[PDB]
Amino acid sequence: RHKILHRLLQ
Amino acid sequence: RHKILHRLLQ
Amino acid sequence: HMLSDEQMQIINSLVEAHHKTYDDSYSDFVRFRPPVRRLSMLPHLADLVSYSIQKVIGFAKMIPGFRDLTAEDQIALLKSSAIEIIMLRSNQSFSLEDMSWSCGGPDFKYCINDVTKAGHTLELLEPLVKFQVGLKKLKLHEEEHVLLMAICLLSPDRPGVQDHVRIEALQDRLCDVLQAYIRIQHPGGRLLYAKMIQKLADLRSLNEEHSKQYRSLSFQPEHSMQLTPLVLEVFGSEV
Amino acid sequence: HMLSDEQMQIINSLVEAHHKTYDDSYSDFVRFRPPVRRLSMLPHLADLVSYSIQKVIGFAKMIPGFRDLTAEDQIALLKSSAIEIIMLRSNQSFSLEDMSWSCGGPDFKYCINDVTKAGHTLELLEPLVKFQVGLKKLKLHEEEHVLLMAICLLSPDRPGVQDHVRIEALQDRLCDVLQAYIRIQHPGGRLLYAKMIQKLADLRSLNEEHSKQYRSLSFQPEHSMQLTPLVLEVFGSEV
Ligand SMILES: C=C1/C(=C\C=C(/CC)c2cccc(CCCCCC(C)(C)O)c2)C[C@@H](O)C[C@@H]1O
Ligand SMILES: C=C1/C(=C\C=C(/CC)c2cccc(CCCCCC(C)(C)O)c2)C[C@@H](O)C[C@@H]1O
Repeated sequence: RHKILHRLLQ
Repeated sequence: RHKILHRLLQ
Repeated sequence: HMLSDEQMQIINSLVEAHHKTYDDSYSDFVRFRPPVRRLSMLPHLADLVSYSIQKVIGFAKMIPGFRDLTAEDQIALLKSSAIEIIMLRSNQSFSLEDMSWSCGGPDFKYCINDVTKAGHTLELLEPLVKFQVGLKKLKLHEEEHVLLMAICLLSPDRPGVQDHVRIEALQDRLCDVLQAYIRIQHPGGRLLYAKMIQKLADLRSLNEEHSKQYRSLSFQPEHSMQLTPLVLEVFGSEV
Repeated sequence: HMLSDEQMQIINSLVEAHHKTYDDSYSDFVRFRPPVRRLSMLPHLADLVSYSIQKVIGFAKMIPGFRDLTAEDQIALLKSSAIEIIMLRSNQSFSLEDMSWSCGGPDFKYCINDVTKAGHTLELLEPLVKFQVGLKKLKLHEEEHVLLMAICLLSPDRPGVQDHVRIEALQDRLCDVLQAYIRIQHPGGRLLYAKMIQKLADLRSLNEEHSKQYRSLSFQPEHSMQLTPLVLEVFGSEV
């Protein structure tokens, strides 16, 4: 998953 | 699941 | 006619549960992430709502009959009604003078605009304030307010509920307690019961609108990251 | 001998990334759930750590080469090193006078005891303070501190990493930049590089201990509910 981390890495 | 809710309902 | 011992014990237990789970000073509000006036009010309001879910669970556990339901029905009932119970209980802080929820000082006075800064729109906030004004004008006794919350919680028409016959029975037992309370103890309440039952219908549409707006917010990881584990779980789609 | 343009550009980019992601005033600390002195410090420290993960991500994204790795290696590297980068970056607030992290005032001065109130033990806090004292005594240049963080982040020996040859190369490129910086620009740094590489070994055991203690906390829903979505995701077991 890792929804937040993916967003924060753009 | 509902781990928190289960705990809070004891 | 008059109320029976059983009906009186139901009122006693509910009023006590509310006194145990609702603080009129709002002193726990200093422990939340502070209010800020892109969605500057979301951390504070997520903390406020997370805190209130905990209180609603506390209240629910003391509603006579609720503790006897399966953990599954208890969860299904809490999940779908939480926002409605939060809307009902918030009425105690709502002021008709400034159309806001006044919870202590300048920091904890919440207006429509503040909730807009929590990712919500006037499609929800306009009928919410109208619902708040209407419910406030009913000048409910503490006994009626506490009964209305318990009646709302025990609505059998919710997604996920399994034992709709046992929940419908507890709700009807509570509806008769309310009806009798207004009849015996509320002078001029001849049309109150109906007005109150109509407020539950209002909550269903307010709930639907909140869920839509919340789904939007919860789908954007930059906003969902500002929520709490308890808010995510309760307003979340898991079965 | 002297540093090359490429080595100099690496130092420039890293120092700038740290200046952009580390606030020496600690002014954002007022936005966290306030410190309280059952695990009274957990909300504040979870908010502090969540805020720091965001900063570490900010820093990481500017490490030359990191942005070119797969989103998977970027996540695998962040997940396993985050606590180590947090431990390294916290050194800038550590004081040898009071053996604490001083972040503004009486509220944001953190001692061993405060972290104990966040569900941590002296099995972690005793070697952490000893690591903090040791690293502080190295009187690192800003260039060495920033290089040490980037070297730590780009360690190929982490669970989940796939391209261990490309990460090992970026890390070695950074290790040569550090080695040359100490040689050219650090008078008396003859034994510094070794002492620094030894601090990374220390971080591995500190990381292992933190993960154990965090797993304990994360398994108790009453404690896990006080964490943030970002902390849960980064310190969580998902692949
Ligand atoms: C929550 C309470 C209070 C005010 C309530 C208020 C007004 C502040 C409010 C109530 C229900 C719904 C809303 C709008 C949605 C809030 C945001 C929740 C998420 C999950 C982000 O969608 C506001 C203040 C006190 O009366 C305590 C009471 O429990
Ligand atoms: C985090 C920072 C600061 C202090 C750090 C400190 C000392 C407060 C600390 C650092 C690493 C680990 C620990 C112990 C574990 C913290 C709790 C995290 C969870 C997820 C609950 O296990 C403390 C303060 C400033 O230097 C900023 C810096 O980023």
